Amino acid sequence: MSKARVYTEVNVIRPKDYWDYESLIVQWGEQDDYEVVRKVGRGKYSEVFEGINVNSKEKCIIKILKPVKKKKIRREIKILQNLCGGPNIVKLLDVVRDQHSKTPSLIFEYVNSTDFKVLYPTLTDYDIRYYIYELLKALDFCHSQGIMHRDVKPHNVMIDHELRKLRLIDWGLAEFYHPGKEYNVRVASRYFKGPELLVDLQDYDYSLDMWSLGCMFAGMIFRKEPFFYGHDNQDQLVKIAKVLGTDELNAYLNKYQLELDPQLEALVGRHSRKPWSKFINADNQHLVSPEAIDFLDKLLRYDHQDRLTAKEAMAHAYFAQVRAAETSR
Ligand SMILES: [Cl-]
Ligand SMILES: [Cl-]
Repeated sequence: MSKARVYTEVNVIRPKDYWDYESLIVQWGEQDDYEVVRKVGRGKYSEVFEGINVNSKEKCIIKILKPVKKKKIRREIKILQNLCGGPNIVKLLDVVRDQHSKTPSLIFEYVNSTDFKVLYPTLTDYDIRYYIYELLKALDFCHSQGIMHRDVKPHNVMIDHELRKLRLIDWGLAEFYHPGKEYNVRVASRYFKGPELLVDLQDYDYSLDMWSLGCMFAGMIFRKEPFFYGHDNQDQLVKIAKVLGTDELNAYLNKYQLELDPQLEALVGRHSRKPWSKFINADNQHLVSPEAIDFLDKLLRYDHQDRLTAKEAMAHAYFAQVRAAETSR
């Protein structure tokens, strides 16, 4: 079976209580301590509000969970607790539930974000480098803690642009990496699904997040959102194969002893690899450098084992100036 290149044994060496989220005994706080103020966003599994702690008067984020199995809620809480206070990770403060409806809410430290549909079209070259580097800090940290996010996308990256603060949010799809485990492939969101999810390679690992990051990065530097625009999970692989080419897909399927369903094989067809330079135009040229292309190229590989790790990405020349600005302090 496939195994992670890095952080392979993190959860083998940690005690069972670290990763056994199903056994979690949730310590419920006071539902009355937090009041909603205004709605911030919506999702398939929750609605997110700006709130206030009525005692301290501090602002918070209140995430009200739609009905889901207890095991899934315990998974998100356990992971949030295990990552609490890590770099650029959203910070869980409290867990409460309504005593009549039993609906649970997760309480987070407040983040004053700007929606990516407004922010990304105004991001400069340096800000793309800065924010992707900040996101890589979050991914290297959570991966080092034995956790895959499995839903990296612009909506789950809250950026406070005036403070230049970034938080990786919504850990409701995240899982613990266990070497040798076959995971559910119905994770992430369509446009950011790695080829492993689309070809039924279940023994995937942290590198799934690095594919999703590459999709985000491509969307930013080419001003093409989303970059891989599929209309369903099968079409999503078609859109990928029309860019990366089918030769390396076929090699990938052979290496892992996979074959496409005949219905999917007909859709994928045969395609040459398209050079990244084909996506440059006058409107986005100021964001595309040789270094940006090389970095993107090393993220978007069919073979998850060939993708940069978060640490390798941070070391790429594309971030040279960001690292220097950070080193100076
Ligand atoms: Cl799952
Ligand atoms: Cl990594």
